Amino acid sequence: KYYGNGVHCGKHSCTVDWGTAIGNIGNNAAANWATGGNAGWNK
Repeated sequence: KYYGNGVHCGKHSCTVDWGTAIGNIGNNAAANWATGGNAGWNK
């Protein structure tokens, strides 16, 4: 979904010029997978 200006959204990726940054940060929380420390990331 292209919204205008620089925004070309997929799922975490609403582009601007930096939607790869917020997308990567989002998936790094999702690779705690315990979720940014949501489950305490117990190891």
